Amino acid sequence: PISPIETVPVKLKPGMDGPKVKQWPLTEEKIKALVEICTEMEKEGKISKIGPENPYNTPVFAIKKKDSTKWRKLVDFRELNKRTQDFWEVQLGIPHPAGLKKKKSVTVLDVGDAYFSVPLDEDFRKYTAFTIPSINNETPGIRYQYNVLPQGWKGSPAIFQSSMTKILEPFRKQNPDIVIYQYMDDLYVGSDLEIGQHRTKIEELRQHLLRWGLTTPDKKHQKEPPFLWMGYELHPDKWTVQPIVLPEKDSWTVNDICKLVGKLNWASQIYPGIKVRQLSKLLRGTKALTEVIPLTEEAELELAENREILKEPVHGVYYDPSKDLIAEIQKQGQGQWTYQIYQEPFKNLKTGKYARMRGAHTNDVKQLTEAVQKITTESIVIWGKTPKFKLPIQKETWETWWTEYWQATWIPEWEFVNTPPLVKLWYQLEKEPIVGAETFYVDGAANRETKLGKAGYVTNRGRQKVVTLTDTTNQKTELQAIYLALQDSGLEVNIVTDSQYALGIIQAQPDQSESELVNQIIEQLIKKEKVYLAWVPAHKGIGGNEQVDKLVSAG
Amino acid sequence: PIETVPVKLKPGMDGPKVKQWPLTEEKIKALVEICTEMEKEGKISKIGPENPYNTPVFAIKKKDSTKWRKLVDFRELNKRTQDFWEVQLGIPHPAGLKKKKSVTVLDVGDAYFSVPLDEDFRKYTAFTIPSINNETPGIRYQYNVLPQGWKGSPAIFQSSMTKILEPFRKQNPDIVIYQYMDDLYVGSDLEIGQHRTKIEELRQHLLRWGLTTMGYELHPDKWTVQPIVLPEKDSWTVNDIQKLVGKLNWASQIYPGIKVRQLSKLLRGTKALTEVIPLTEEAELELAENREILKEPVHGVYYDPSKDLIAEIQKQGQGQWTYQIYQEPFKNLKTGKYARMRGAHTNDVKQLTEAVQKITTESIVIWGKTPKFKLPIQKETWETWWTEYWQATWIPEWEFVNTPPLVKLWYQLE
DNA sequence: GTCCCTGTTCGGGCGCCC
DNA sequence: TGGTGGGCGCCCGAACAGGGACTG
Ligand SMILES: Nc1ncnc2c1ncn2[C@H]1C[C@H](O)[C@@H](COP(=O)(O)OP(=O)(O)OP(=O)(O)O)O1
Ligand SMILES: [Mg+2]
Ligand SMILES: [Mg+2]
Repeated sequence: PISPIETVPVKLKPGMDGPKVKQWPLTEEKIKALVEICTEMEKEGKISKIGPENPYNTPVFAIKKKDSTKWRKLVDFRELNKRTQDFWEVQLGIPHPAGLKKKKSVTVLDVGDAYFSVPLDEDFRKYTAFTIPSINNETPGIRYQYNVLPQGWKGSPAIFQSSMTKILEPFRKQNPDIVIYQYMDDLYVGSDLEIGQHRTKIEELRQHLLRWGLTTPDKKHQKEPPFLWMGYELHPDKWTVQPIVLPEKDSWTVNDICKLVGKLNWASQIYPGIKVRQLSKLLRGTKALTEVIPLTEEAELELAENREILKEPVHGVYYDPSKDLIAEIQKQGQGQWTYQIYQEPFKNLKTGKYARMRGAHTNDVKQLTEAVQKITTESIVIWGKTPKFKLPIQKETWETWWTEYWQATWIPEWEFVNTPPLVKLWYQLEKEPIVGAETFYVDGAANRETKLGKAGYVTNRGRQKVVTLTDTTNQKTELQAIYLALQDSGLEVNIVTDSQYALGIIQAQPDQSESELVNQIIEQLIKKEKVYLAWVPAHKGIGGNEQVDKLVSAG
Repeated sequence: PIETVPVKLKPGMDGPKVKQWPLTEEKIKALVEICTEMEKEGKISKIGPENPYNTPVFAIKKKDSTKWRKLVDFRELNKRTQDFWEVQLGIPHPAGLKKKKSVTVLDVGDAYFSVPLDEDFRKYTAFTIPSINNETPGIRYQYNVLPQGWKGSPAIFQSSMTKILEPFRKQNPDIVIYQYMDDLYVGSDLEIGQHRTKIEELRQHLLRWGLTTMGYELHPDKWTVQPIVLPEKDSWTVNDIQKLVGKLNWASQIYPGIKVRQLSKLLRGTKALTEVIPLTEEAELELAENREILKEPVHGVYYDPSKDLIAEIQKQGQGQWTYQIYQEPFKNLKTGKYARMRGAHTNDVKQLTEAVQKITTESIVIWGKTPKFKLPIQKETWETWWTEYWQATWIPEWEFVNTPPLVKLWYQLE
């Protein structure tokens, strides 16, 4: 049937008119599917024939559905979508199995031809004009328009989603303690009622649904764990993901890769310790989806590592509100992290990976703080509260960091976990200048025009060096000078620089960098026993800034 | 019916389209309960996805209350709303408010639901309630009455507030009452307790009109400014003088009177950092001039309402925070401190947001205008948590900055 | 003004769901 | 065999947005 619900008023964007686009050629197979679909739809008044009043047209095609038997009638409304008013979308995100709590009885329902059971705005119908070509000798052929939502229009999903929420609203009011996870037309329904009373209630629901024009065929999961839902199989006490199959190409290409990472990321919600850094790296400069790319030895290795970890049998559990959310995080390499979320120790609710790199320069304690951050927002979506953490980081390392860092930062309630690799600060700047350590006055200068530079130092003990650099920048020369003083000093040293830029980087205590130069510096800072870095305004005659500035200005 | 008042957006500007951010079960439960009620009273109506607009919502748990407060972050919409601010408001700012013994902040936001809101504007005040684990799509609403948090609301309701208050002000001319957004600021030079009795008296008026009527006990006269300050020392090292000269060179952009030359002279040569340098009597005196030049208050700084206040904050450590408020750089209008529990469990984020609520509150009291904050924190950290600590009915614009480790060393306290 | 360097946003491809 | 839509996720690269430092 067609839902007796009222339509959602839509407009074209101002000054714009509906599409005039020629039907492209369809397979024969597909045309037969189309008229089969179109004449039954037309009989039910979901589409109705139009004539030469309708100047418009937009191309239409079909593809097989998940059951591969049935055909889906689509429409390429790319042109019309482009000219349709905006919507505020209302699907805010994607329900997760780990968010379900245990229910005594469970049903999964799907709706017949969902979109096609929801009416389209009368005034807009005209722009949805299409035309089913037939066998070129028997028919022109037939030209229809939608009186219901088309599968391909920008406005359909949001309007269906709104209307379903509208439609279910009354049932939910009557039944505030039956839970209906509503994803487009896919309903998860759970209760704490015995099987046969639940089943009664399911029948009230289908009839409520049917009274609003929504048919529920079978297609209806029943006394039937495991339930197939939203990409998973839900068993009474455990859920799992439907098996993931990674490709097995032997000449991966950008698209092969982009889809390899795709699957792994999908996978990481339940498989611990998935990593995609080295793989993701390959994706870098390449300019075409097709651009075939050779694996790096480490991406090669990474992939092998993920392959073996998927070979393992894993499940998840359902959520128990009367119990803590716990999140434990392990450090991987290369700014990569894994977490696992649970309430009982070796029964994961779900897992995940944070690997994103924010910043040219950073260290492990910042990243760990970003992993915590992300995991918090995710928990708040899925469970609507915050987890207690288990971080591989000493209370001391944190307290040090939080005191040393000029920015506000905070990690919610947590506890240390002896699980290496532990997260540390890889070196410490002194707060006071070091007694009995050679004082280095460093500086750089670069000719903006020619890109030629000098970097060097004068020390208080009488030594002075200048390095000429080529193809550099002011900042680089100043980072270069700081690098030279580290190279040419003992385990303990004092460095004076006139460079906020460079002073701000090194102060932030990075252990990683995109900059090969800042890396080399980080290495030296780790080797040293005491470093102290003080700043001074430049070109103010504050020797021996006076002095080393004089040495590096032959530009 | 009370007549509807035509309200526009600024020319060239389209209503807000900001995505709702995730809320806690706690919060959604509240929002949903509050909202169905507002809907029952006709204040807001369900809307669909063809309204293109959106503005985030959440809730706060005011004081130790069992009552939740809906808060609709409206600063986008407000930015884009036509100036009643200027074109449709005639409010002088009560300069005498900044000087009252005690000032209490009442939430009169509730009185706004009495006025209907221009039919044609409604679609701009749209907002969406989220669901846990996305069990459903978002549930969308829009206002029919004047929204709390919309800058249009005080302007539109101005007239009627003046009627309602007129009698109370007449009898208490020594009491100054100032409105800002959802907030009524009420100041007395009464001794606490009689002041407090005056506040419950004002609430008795604001009840005889309905319907009905937190953040208690400001004292605009217990506030004070934080100077830049210079260390006192018996022996000074190269490093001391190097830090001294650096601090002043910068402080001189604020006080152009500051001089450094003579102290720099001591830093001739290329000396070890820890070597002690005796202060030649002149430089020993130059440190006396500057030490005083810092006392004479910053010259030539005039408030311009047609510019935003800027607020820079610095984490000073051990619970310490410093702020400055300016409109042009180095032209501070006020500059202060904000200390806190140096305990074991100091929550940097909670303090940051208690810092911005205080600094805002002052700015409103002094200029009737919200400052834009430059926050020394990461965007994500801040957004993950700040509403867990919000207690104000208003929300200031802000932007996040990674402050140079230098700028902190200047305002630092001895 | 000019160069740098750094941060943000946005959009594109892929994944998953309907 | 392709050729559609909306949501969320992840990556990556573009456009900006600033600050800071330069020139004579
Ligand atoms: N590839 C797609 N393109 C556009 N819309 C889609 C697509 N896949 C699913 N949808 C939307 C349109 C459908 O009405 C709605 C329900 O999906 P689905 O249940 O699998 O098919 P259906 O409900 O339309 O017919 P049925 O399920 O009875 O075979 O999801
Ligand atoms: Mg269906
Ligand atoms: Mg320099």
